[PDB]
Amino acid sequence: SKRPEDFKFGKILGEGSFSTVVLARELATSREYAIKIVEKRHVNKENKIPYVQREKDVMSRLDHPFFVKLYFCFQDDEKLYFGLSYAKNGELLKYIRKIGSFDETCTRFYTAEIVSALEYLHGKGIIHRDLKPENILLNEDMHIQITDFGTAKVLSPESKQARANSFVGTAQYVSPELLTEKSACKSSDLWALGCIIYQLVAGLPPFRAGNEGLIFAKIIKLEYDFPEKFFPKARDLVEKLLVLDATKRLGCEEMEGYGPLKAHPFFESVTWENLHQQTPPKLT
Ligand SMILES: Nc1ncnc2c1ncn2[C@@H]1O[C@H](COP(=O)(O)OP(=O)(O)OP(=O)(O)O)[C@@H](O)[C@H]1O
Repeated sequence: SKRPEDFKFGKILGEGSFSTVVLARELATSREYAIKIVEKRHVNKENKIPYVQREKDVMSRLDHPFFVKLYFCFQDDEKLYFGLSYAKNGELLKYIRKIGSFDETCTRFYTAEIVSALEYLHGKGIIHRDLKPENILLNEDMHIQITDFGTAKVLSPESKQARANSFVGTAQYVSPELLTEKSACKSSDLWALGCIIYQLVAGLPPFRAGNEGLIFAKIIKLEYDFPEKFFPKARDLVEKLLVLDATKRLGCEEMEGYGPLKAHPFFESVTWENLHQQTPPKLT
């Protein structure tokens, strides 16, 4: 229903091999959107149509403050256009790099937002499979906006599906079960969460190397260490997430879900109910 001429495009916000995200203003309303533009020729010439379809279908299911929102879709002869919420403050990763690591209050706040987001996503039967700081954006108010759903999976409720078979992810955050059993589950995202918490505190993710195979070897052996100063209750939480057996990670269905995870001592001072309306702590 909307058309390209309905917008004025400004700066490019990001580029992929077959997508470009542009900041746009809608003329009839003056609203700002990040519009993801997919060139049909390239996605066709690379057989990536399924990735585009997956991102659309998954995002259309999401209606929660901690996720990028898909507002509209349209196309023309050359391009698909997806109108998304604009996360003005960019990637969480940028802040980890700039400040080196997060203090305890900021680690707690942003970890709690990620946990709240995963609770919602997993409650909808969706696995992200590529959770990482690059994919956790920050809005103008400094709340999280999780993105990148082309490699997410909607588990079928009709078959009570628990495992997903596509090999997707990012080496530093990929779960041991995907490497060894060749499938992922919702608890695979809790493994990524453990890696992210570790990275917020220590400044680097826990399994790291200059070659992906080396990372895989350490993941499957649970070969990592904590720096000498690491907030102790955060270390305990990481140790309860970075567990090789995906049925034994705090937050997973076999461990009775998000209640016990939200009850962890690292979160004692968190008020879970209105996180998105709280003022985030300043990052410095
Ligand atoms: N909703 C948004 N608000 C602000 N910036 C965004 C938004 N969505 C994406 N970007 C920026 O655009 C860039 C590309 O995102 P896009 O979804 O086009 O591809 P990608 O998934 O990052 O690339 P690839 O598919 O190759 O992994 C990212 O660097 C991201 O920071």
